[PDB]
Amino acid sequence: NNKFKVKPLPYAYDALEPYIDKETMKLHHDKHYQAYVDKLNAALEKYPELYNYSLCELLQNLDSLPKDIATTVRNNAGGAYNHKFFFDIMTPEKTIPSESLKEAIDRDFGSFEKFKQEFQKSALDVFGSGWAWLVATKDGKLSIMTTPNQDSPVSKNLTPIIGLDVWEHAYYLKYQNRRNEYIDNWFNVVNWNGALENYKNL
Amino acid sequence: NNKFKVKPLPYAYDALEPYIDKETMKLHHDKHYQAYVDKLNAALEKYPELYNYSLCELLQNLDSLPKDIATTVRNNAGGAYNHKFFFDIMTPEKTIPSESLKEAIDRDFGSFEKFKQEFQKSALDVFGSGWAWLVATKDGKLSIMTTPNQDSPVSKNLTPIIGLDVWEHAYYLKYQNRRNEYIDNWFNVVNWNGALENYKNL
Ligand SMILES: [Fe+3]
Ligand SMILES: [Fe+3]
Repeated sequence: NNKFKVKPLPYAYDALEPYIDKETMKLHHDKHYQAYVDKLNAALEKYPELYNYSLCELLQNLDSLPKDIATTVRNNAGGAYNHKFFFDIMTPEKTIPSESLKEAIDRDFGSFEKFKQEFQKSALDVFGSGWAWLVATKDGKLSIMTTPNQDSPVSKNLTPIIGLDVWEHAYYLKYQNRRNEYIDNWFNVVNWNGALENYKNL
Repeated sequence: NNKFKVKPLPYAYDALEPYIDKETMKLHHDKHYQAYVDKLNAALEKYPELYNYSLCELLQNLDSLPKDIATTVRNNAGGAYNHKFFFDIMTPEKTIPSESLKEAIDRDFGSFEKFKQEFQKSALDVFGSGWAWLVATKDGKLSIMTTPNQDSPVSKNLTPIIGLDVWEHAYYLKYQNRRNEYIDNWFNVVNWNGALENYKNL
């Protein structure tokens, strides 16, 4: 069975309290993330060789996939990739920026505080469903960008370093309309060591 | 003061229980709808003559508004118009299709049940944030369509007859990921008399 699979949550479902509630972690991982994976697998039954593509390969070739599944793959491979990435980029452990990522942030944004203010504003300003990202070009230059729905920077040859889900399902149970509070609290759980590994993998 | 205003909810905040929870009615009307109106008013301070346009006129002329506010008006006039419409199209009173709207539904969909199945599927399939609509052309022909985010059929010269908000804020507190249950339950509160008036106003 080479079908796509849901990666088990890398920590306990209540591990990110009180910043993200356990009930939301359960729904977000066990229902939403699961649905993207199930729908993706369903769409590829017609073209089983695509089970041998990685999620990244699917996202990098949306415009050359067979026409009848291009959109469903964009949405569901997007959802699967983004959520796996998102749960991996959070942690109950205490972490801080270090090494080349720490330096790159200062280089490209001036300081960590300036980077943080820009990321928070970009996340706050996403209209509708979507994501805010810290991304790197192939040469390691950092920038902040957003994507709508489950679109991914990977599709634009940009490599995600950290990313924040601002679909309302990600924050409504605890924060309701107060997305600003969700965004601010999320920085307490960002896994900077994972972010560093993402940056090093260029 | 000719600024745009939030229309007071046309019934008690708990009037739509148990189909839509009181807490959601409060947030949806007092926070989300309010924010669209506030942001719209803010954007028009630079062009105060636009306070004399109706919301419909704004939505019908997005591509000819001054370039610097076109997008913010699309989103926020959209939000203001759509929510006023949405709260108006629900009621705690019992209503059923009648008169020309009842006949048009049978004419254009075959039966009410066929109309309902199509509407429910369209609402379920909206990906990301958006709306499902029953709309009419100027000549009274009915169809079902969806819009993303706060885009409106009005901008495409289609007249909304009923419409359902499927942004996650509209259903997450009570239904979480189970949008299907929200959609099915919503038909208990559709105001068919209001829908008839919408259809007659062509
Ligand atoms: Fe999500
Ligand atoms: Fe809404």
